[PDB]
Amino acid sequence: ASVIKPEMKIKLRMEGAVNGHKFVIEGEGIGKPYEGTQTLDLTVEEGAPLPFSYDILTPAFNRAFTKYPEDIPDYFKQAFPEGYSWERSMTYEDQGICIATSDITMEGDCFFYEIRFDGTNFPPNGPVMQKKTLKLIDATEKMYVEDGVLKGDVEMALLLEGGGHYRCDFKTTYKAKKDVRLPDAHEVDHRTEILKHDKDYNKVRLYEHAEARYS
Repeated sequence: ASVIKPEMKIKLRMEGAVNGHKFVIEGEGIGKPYEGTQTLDLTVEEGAPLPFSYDILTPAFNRAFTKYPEDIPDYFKQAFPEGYSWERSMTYEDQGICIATSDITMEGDCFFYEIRFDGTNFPPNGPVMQKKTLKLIDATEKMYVEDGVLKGDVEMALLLEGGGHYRCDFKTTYKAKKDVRLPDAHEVDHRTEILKHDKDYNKVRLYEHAEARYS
């Protein structure tokens, strides 16, 4: 949508709690919506230092930053300037669970996210609470229309120290704030990388590259 410029700024605030630990993280960044790329600088403002793996947070920190082919309707870019929200359930293989939501709006050349993140039931000696995850493994999200909105299903894994995979299934519901042309079922490939961080991850620079396709 012509309101989506080739370069868009980002500002965000996340409030949440994981296994009883409350925290607030804010972020500023910039990305290229039509290239599917974005970089965020994230700062823990309350609850530092986080006692849990930062990798459970990174997909919560905007599918407007997805390269969409012209023959797949772009649910996310169509939704602006009004915007959209998303709601996400995440279930980890050791029964840790998370619920995250985001309300995404836009003013001028900047997106604004209001993010909520809640997680619980992580085993206190498991890889999340012991910060034993290395990264998110590249994953594919299956997008499909249901109940008049776009949904995405993901079976992905975090890489653990020692090479094990730590599996998480999540399901996201994406809700445009106005009617848009709904796409047929498709896929979004994600690559997610923490580019840099300070010692306690109070400061994190986070990158994503995402592209939509069929098959």
